[PDB]
Amino acid sequence: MDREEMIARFAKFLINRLKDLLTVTPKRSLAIDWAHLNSFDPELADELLNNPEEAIASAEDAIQIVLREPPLLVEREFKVHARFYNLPKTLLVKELGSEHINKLIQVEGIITRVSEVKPFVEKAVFVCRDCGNEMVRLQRPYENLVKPAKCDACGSRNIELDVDKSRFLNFQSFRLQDRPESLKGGQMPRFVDAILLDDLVDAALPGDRVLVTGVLRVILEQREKRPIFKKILEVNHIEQLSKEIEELEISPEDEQKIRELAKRKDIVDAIVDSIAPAIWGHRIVKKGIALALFGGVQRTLPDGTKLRGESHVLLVGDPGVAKSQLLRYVANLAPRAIYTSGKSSSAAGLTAAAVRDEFTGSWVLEAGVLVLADGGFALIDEFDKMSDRDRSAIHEALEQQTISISKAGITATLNSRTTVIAAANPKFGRFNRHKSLPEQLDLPPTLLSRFDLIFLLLDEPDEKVDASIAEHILKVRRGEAEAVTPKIPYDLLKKYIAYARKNVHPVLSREAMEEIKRYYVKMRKGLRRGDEDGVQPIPITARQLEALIRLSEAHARMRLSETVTREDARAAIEIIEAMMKTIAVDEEGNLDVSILEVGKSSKKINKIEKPEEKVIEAAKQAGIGTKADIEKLLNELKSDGR
Amino acid sequence: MDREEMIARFAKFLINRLKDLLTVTPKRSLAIDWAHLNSFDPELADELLNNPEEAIASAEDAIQIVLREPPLLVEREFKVHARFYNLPKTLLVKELGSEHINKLIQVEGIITRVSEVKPFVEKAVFVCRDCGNEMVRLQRPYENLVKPAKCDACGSRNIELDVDKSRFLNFQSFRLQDRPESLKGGQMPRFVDAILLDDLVDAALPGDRVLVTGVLRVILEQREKRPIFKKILEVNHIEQLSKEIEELEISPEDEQKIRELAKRKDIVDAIVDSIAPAIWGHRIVKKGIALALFGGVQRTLPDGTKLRGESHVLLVGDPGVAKSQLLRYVANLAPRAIYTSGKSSSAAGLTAAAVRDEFTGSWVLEAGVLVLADGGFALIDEFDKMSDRDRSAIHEALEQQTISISKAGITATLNSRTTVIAAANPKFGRFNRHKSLPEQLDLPPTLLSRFDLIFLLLDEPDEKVDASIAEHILKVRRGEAEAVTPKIPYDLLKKYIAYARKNVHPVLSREAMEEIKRYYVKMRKGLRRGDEDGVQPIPITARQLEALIRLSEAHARMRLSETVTREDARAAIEIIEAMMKTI
Ligand SMILES: Nc1ncnc2c1ncn2[C@@H]1O[C@H](COP(=O)(O)OP(=O)(O)O)[C@@H](O)[C@H]1O
Ligand SMILES: Nc1ncnc2c1ncn2[C@@H]1O[C@H](COP(=O)(O)OP(=O)(O)O)[C@@H](O)[C@H]1O
Ligand SMILES: [Mg+2]
Repeated sequence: MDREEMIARFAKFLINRLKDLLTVTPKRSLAIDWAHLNSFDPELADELLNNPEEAIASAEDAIQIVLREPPLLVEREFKVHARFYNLPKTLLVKELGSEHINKLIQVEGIITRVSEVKPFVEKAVFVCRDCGNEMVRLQRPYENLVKPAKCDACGSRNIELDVDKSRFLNFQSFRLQDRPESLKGGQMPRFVDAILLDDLVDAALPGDRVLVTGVLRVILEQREKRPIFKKILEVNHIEQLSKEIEELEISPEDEQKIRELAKRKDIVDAIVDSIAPAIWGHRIVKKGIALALFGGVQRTLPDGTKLRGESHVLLVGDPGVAKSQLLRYVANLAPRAIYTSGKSSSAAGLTAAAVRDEFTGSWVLEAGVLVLADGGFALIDEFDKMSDRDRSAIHEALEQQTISISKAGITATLNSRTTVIAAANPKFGRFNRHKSLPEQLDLPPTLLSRFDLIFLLLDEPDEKVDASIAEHILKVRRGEAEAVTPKIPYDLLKKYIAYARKNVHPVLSREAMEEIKRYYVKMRKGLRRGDEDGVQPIPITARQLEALIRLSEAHARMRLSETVTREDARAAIEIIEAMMKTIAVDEEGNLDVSILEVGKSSKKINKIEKPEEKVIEAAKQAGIGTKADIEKLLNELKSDGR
Repeated sequence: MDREEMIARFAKFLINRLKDLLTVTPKRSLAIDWAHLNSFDPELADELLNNPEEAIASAEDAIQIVLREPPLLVEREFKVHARFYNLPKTLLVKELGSEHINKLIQVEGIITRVSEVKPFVEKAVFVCRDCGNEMVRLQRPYENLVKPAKCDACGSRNIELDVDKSRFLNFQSFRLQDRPESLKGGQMPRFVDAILLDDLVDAALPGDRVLVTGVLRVILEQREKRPIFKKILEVNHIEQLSKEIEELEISPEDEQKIRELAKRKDIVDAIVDSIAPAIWGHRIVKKGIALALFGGVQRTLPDGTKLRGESHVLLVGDPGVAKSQLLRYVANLAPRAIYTSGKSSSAAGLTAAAVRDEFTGSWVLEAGVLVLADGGFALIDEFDKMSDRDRSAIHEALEQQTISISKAGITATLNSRTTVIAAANPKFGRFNRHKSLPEQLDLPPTLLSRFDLIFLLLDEPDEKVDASIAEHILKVRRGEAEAVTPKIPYDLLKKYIAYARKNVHPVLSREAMEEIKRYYVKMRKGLRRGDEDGVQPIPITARQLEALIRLSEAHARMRLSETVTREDARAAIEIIEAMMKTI
């Protein structure tokens, strides 16, 4: 409708926006604002949403005249795509339906899958020797194979493709899903597959918050029915979502009561009691999860490296200790949390992997729970039952917070900046106190060196602790008030965590620096003298020193304090000392578990032990171990071939 | 268009290049300069980028007349290829898009895969059993064998292949990637598949930075999948990258600043402090890494050998000593250094591998970090974790700087001129001083001799160094600048290594040769008798002194000195004597 008139209307609104483009020649696009066009010509901006097919084409040719007419006109009239980044309304992937088809929409979400840089032909010239050479059957990259039945010029059927005169363009297809931060309330990860064109290809990675704004197109992929079978959003402009929309927002009236709650006494005790009030006990585990929620400060050094600011927690224990429930109450309490299980229900269930799509068979990089939850939390239940592919990449995603996959024709790196509050189960049914943790845990020994807090939620029969948990469960089932309700409401506490992780950034103080120093040197020489003439036990490692500073800064952020008070660094010591008992202390002495084992004894005996009817007796009178211990030693040696 | 006019245009410009053609009679491809054609006719030269199919066809056909009509002509119309070794814009691999298909492009980069010689057909004359065998079809090397449905002469379908009259020509396919050293900031390992014709077959090997100038084709037609979405690149001329473009830039003002840093005092200690300022301690270890950065000179002796200048260093330490950190700060600081781990998911994470390609199932030789970083450094953490093929292949890459791989029909000999900065981890938990290193390290004993320096890092529970490293670690996290500001800027010190290795070439002096001959005989002959006869322990030795010559010349190159003075040799003793101290 009035295409020639729209060109004059677009040229009228077109000039400071085209003025800078007139200066920068290599810029192959033009970012146009809809609200700006709405102010100049509201009727013209209304035609953008109504008929986007005739509006984008007429605007491109119009601004071309606004380009050649003034000075600094480029020699070659490069394609000027009209990119309308802003729109009056912002839609949702769940809210998106068949009504917005062929309408200029602006849907927000997160990209989960993405294809390679697949070239596609724009002007499909078919080579017909008989006649009809330069004829073009304009095909879209998502559309199926186009082929004419007969040449209209000469009636010949010798049809073939002329890829020598064909002008090929770039094309990429991604999958836009609901954001797990706020749109997860619907509990439906709906997806709308979209396409990307020149200056849009390779503009966003999977697991990233983007605000795409394009035309909702359709494709008749199936011939079983005349109506469309699948809709594909033809993205006109892509843009990453702003910080305010992709993060939790707090009302100004709540900003006062959040600061008021920080000034309230025993704020640390109130938050601990407010985390999972149904489960009894585990106050050390509750405070450890609280320190993981109020994660430490994440700083970047000018040398290029970036200091870690997350505290991963692992909950190992026997079945029946409500270790899976603890991953539920925090799943809804945390601002950005993706509750999932260790089971590899998908190819990219835990870590992002590459899988061939069902549409064209091309490998697409699908994100995982450790990618969609970037800058948030990911509570992984049953962490001991994982696939071999996921077990190999979590070693890098937990420390470096990056997932570099370079297989299946997809090479890139993601940002796995997530706090993995996981919970694993022992492979022997119940955890034994006479064996180390990796001995009964399916996780690799190197993987345990990544978690800053590893609590042992063991089951121990005691008349005092069992009578309290028995009466507590009865109060929960009876509907008691103070047995289920938290001291701080979940709605306010969810904003309290987001307020601390965004505004309050504590810094180390001289008082806390002396406490962190005195604690680290105190653990040294704790058990090294014990295993002399061999591998001396290292009670604490510099890795754990960085974890101690993260927990000390975590307690200061939980109190909404801009500095690490000496009392805050002391609180992290108690939590570390409590975990010491669980592992690396109060068990096979210090250094227990460590990277693999204490070594104080096991490793020590390994070097002494290092047609075999003579070697079994030789180990007998040697006195290195009893006949039962030296028996089990060679079973593990035969496991590795020794 | 105007193909007849283009032939007259090319023949008009067609001078000195043809003068070279008469000199070398077997010249199947004559090289033509672009600036000579651009100055002759910019409109004619512009037609080469728009449609090179008709441009290169009319260019060779026009000079074919110049091959016959002028005197000294060839007896027949000898096939000549219009080779072009220059273009106005040199594009990049990541910058190359689908908008350059069917256009003459000039893209630079490195090669990682190279196939063998495949005698594919150029024009397959399909013989029909009944009649009509006269028909032909221009078979392409990148495309598979095509098959027409029926014959036009008699309409018969009894078609068969005729390998007698078919002209089979040489064909090779290679994979050209981005630069791993120059474009490390781009972080894009993208590649474009390319084919090599008769003149360019076996031209380069994987790990060779070349500057190809060809036409971006397209393989959109595929029998397996019609929406193949694949674009290939036919190359017209290949040429290795020049040092002006394939290395870091050093301006004359910058070269002055680098010379000014040499006039600055105590840079022999400031360089050690600047390398990885976040991690505390390791004065001798950090100085050893600096000693490896300014590697020794490489001189080809008249006897056929060459003095190795790649001073390999190994950092065997315990977990928690931040060894990996040291491999990170130096990787970005070094001019040519790519970070990689021991375990790798690719085909060749190391020197070389052999596996059939995914396109046609042909065996292609793959490349790794020890060849992509030739002329530089390669830092590999988890060096102890490596496959059986890795352990045997590196020994030739480290010591002899060569990669001899002839399996799977890929006859090739790569040159791995790399200075490796490795860091192994003993399998028996924490490293125990009581038992030796080879008992705790899976590395072969001869591999340890390849590393000139071996630092035994450790984390001792000494409250003295603990309180010092705890106060230092707190300073790094607190944001203190002193902990994260090097004595020499990272960008300035990166140019300091390139200017030192390229220009400064220290030569042996009497003062250094006497100290290197004194310190050798007071220690080698001192413990030569060894103990209890049998296999006597060998401290310093010929190979040790060799490495020791690298250590003395590295100190002179570190301070931008052409003469290795005795104190530069004395500084070499302080580092090598610590090696027997720590080990
Ligand atoms: N401290 C506790 N307070 C209340 N219930 C508990 C507590 N510890 C364990 N339980 C009980 O354990 C049962 C199973 O919990 P669950 O989360 O399935 O543990 P797991 O998954 O390890 O088996 C629940 O019915 C819960 O009531
Ligand atoms: N001299 C030092 N200065 C600062 N940090 C150190 C030092 N030595 C060890 N560290 C600690 O070691 C940790 C990194 O060690 P890492 O390289 O991961 O060892 P590994 O490779 O065996 O796992 C860092 O968190 C750092 O705090
Ligand atoms: Mg490491």
